[PDB]
Parts: sequence; structure tokens; C-alpha cells
Amino acid sequence: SAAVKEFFGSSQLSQFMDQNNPLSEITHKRRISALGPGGLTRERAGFEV
Amino acid sequence: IIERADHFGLAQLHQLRGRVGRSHHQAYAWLLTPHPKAMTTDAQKRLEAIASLEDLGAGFALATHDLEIRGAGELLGEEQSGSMETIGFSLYMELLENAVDALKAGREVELRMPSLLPDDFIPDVNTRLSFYKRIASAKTENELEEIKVELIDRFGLLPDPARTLLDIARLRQQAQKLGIRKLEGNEKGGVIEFAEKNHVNPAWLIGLLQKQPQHYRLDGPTRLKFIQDLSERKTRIEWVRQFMRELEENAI
DNA sequence: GGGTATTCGCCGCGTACCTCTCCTAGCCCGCAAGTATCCTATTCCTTGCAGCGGT
DNA sequence: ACCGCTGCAAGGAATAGGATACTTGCGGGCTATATGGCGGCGAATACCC
RNA sequence: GGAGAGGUA
Repeated sequence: SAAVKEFFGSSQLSQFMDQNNPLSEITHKRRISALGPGGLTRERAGFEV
Repeated sequence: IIERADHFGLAQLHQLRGRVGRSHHQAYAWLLTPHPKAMTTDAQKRLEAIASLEDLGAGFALATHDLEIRGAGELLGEEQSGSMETIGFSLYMELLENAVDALKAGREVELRMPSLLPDDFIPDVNTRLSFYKRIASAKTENELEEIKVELIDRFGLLPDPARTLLDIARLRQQAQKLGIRKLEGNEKGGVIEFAEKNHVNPAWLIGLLQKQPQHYRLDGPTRLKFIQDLSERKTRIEWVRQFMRELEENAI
């Protein structure tokens, strides 16, 4: 329970939903991030990425 | 001589000790116990208390110790011994006086199922008792309907115990006219105990017996055993209703 | 020894503001709440062998 | 003077409910193991003379 | 008060 609940409720990928548009929800759901666990960091990325 | 006195209340131990003597003679009272480390702590406490008090007239100090060690129970309810978070005496006297004053200016088809008016239905007791009297004394289905309408008007929805009580009153009213003195029922079946002079059509009764021998068997002069898997209270109620209805349609 | 090279580890990487969520794991101990055996009432019946009328 | 029948015993289970102690369910209230960033630099070794 | 996520110039 802890192992799963901690991840879903609090993780760097389960984020709030922008909802002030249908378009907002759609485009947000299709997002493709490169950060997170196992991913590079926002503030140490070179131009190539 | 108590062979194993560890598991006995203080009241029981004192009472047993009170059985010896009763005369001019000197009487002993041995309370044999197991090895003390095997005894439970409360057994040690009770034994040390009972052996602590060996005097004439000590039955009241012991009683007042058993109280305030086990505590007085629900003053208005059951569970005489124990804390039980009982209501206070000031509240009890107020409620008793209130009920008294309100009362002064006033003034079988058993089926092994609850058939009553639950407390959540009618809080005060006098109204409950009055409606019990009214339902039990009502001699017509019309008056039972009037009682039902009064109940719905004054308290709203009828709990299952209330509806079972009302339909049991109706069934008893029908059976009183018919002649079945005691109609019984349980989960497995039931017994019809007719009167000395019932109004059951003999030919139709024999027809029922010979069409369903398994469900109608005469065991005695007026005892008819029927076997039915009466799992549900509602289904039992309606099966009995239809049984008695088909009976009265053929009544002679 | 010593001048040189090579490695290793430390230090450093913009401002201001807005929205949101979430801040230890596990044990223990006492409360307290819910249960298996013992006597005196109750409703539940199903057998065993001798009398016994009656012929 | 033989026999099927009736009746007088025998044979006990299941609950109520006041006891006695077991069994535990719990909740508050405690204790106690990495793998996508470089750049610069100075200090610590390596080494081959 | 502190962390993390997102967002604006």
C-alpha cells in the first residue's frame, strides 16, 4: 500500500491537471516529458538534447 | 473445602463461606488454590480480599468493595455489574418524574422473527405501550389499518418489526375468527394447533394431505405439521397469509 | 631527489512573481470488546419391557 | 393359554441466563543500495630520470 | 516554516 500510494499521490510525474479548456486537458494528457526518475535534469541539459 | 477457588467471585466465595457455622460451633473454611504463580492476578486480589475480611457482619463491607471494584452497572438498563458508562442519578430521577407526570395526565402466530415497535421508531415508552395495547385489542382489520395510518402519520416509515407486528395482529385476528388457536412457524416449517371445533373443510383437508403428504401430516388430534423451507421472514409471512386465506375460503 | 604529468576532488552555475501538494515507520501496550465452560429454569422428543383384555 | 396392544418407565439433547476467564482488534501513543554536467584549479600522488 | 511539481515576464 505504501509503495504504490506514495508513487501515485506524490511523484514527479503525477501532476495536477490544467483544466481551463478542453484543449488544455487534451494537450496536457498527450504530453511527453523527458524529466523525472531515470531522466536528465532540467538545469543540467546541454543544447543537444 | 473449595477445591479450586481461584475462579470465583467475591460474592460467591463469601456466600459459600457463609454456609458453615450457623450455630454455636467454630467453623473453618478452606479455599484451596493452585500454585499461586499460575493464578491470575484478579484471583489473587479477590482471594486476598476475602481472606482479608473474616468477621461477623463483614458481608456488607465486602459488598461495598465488590461494588466500586466492579462498579455499579447501568442504573436504567441491564448489566448490573460493571462500569458501563451509566447515566447519572440526577438524570434518572428527572426522567422518572417526567414519565410519571406524563402518565398521570393520561392515563399466537409467532414465527421466530422480531415483531415489535423498535426504540428508534417510538422513543418514549408510554406511546409504545399504548400502541401495543391498541394493536393487541383491535378486533378488526379496519382498526389495524387505522392504527397503521396513525403510526405512519405520527412517526413516518414503519420499520420491519412494526410491519411484522401489524401483519401478525392481522393474522391472529383472522385465526381467531377461523378456529386455529395457535399457528406456529420457524425456519423449517410449523405446526397448526386447531381448536376443539375447527372450521376446516374435512374433504379439502384430506385433499391437501393426499396431494402433499410431505407438507401436511396430522400428528395428534389437532396438531398438523407442515414442513417448508421458510428462510425469509417476508416469504413466510405471505405463505402463511395464503395458507390461511385458502383455509378460510373453504371454511364451513 | 625532483621536475614533470596525471588524477582526484572541491567549487561554481539570474531575478521577480503566481498556482498546487505534502512534511516517518513501526512496535507496544493498554483499552476494550468480543468469546468457551458451569448451574437452575425452559421446549424437544424417541425406546424397552410388563400388564392386560380378550378370546 | 396366546397374542397384539397400552402404558409405565428409560434414554437423553438444545437454550436463558448469571459466572469466569480467554482471545484479540485496535489505536493511540511511543522509539529510531548509484549509475545524462562541465570548467577550473590546486593539491596529491607517479614516475623516470 | 521547509521540500517537490507546474506556470508568467
